[PDB]
Amino acid sequence: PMYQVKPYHGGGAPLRVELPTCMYRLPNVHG
Amino acid sequence: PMYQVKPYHGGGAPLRVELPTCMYRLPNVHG
Amino acid sequence: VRQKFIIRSKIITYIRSFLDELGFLEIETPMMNIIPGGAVAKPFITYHNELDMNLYMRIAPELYHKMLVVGGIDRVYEIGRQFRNEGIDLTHNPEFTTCEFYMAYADYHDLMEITEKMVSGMVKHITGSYKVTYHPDGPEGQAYDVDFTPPFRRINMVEELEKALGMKLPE
Ligand SMILES: C[C@H]1CCC[C@H](C[C@H]2Cc3cc(O)cc(O)c3C(=O)O2)O1
Repeated sequence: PMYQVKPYHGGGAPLRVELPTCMYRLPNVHG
Repeated sequence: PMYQVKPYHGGGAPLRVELPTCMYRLPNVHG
Repeated sequence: VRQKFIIRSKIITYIRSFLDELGFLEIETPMMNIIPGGAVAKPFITYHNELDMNLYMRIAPELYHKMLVVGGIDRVYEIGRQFRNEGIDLTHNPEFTTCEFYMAYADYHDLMEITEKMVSGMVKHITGSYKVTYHPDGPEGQAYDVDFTPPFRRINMVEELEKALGMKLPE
């Protein structure tokens, strides 16, 4: 096996991108 | 029974307000 | 005149429908307080016989609403009368009606989106379009079409003021 080289992304943790988001909703109490 | 008077909202259909919305998402094909 | 008050009623009914559908709880909080809060205003003072103390008419329900959010009721609103003991003019009456709502886990960005949706939606529903004619100086003055088509313009207070003044403000 070839000698180890750490990934350029750092090696800490898998890339975790910030994604778009949507304010959650609660149901109509009267419905 | 008292004589009929149509509701001030018109009487056509129940008030249906435009509500906030959130773009739907598709799943990662690689996931 | 009748038509104006029909419109007024439609506005309130629209708002209740909008907030109800988003899961808000319509609540009633005290209109008489030991300490008025939630706004900047001169209060009305009155005497309460049973408790033998003066009380103030509310200027805003704000602090009660936030305590209920603390209580775990995540979404609340109230359409009701407030009292401010100040001047009377074309846009000011000592008792007037407001709607306040409070929404857990939301920030101001969320409320701008909700505000745009509610107001534009309201205007289109009630009038048939996003554009409303208004006479700011009455029928003897010029009229303008007011365009409620979203999204609404945004400006930052200090930034825009500095631009309008042609100078920088102190922090
Ligand atoms: C709760 C607030 C939020 C901002 C708009 C509006 C301001 C409010 C101020 C205000 C103060 C006052 O002494 C008498 C009045 O008739 C009003 C009013 O109608 O508008 O309602």
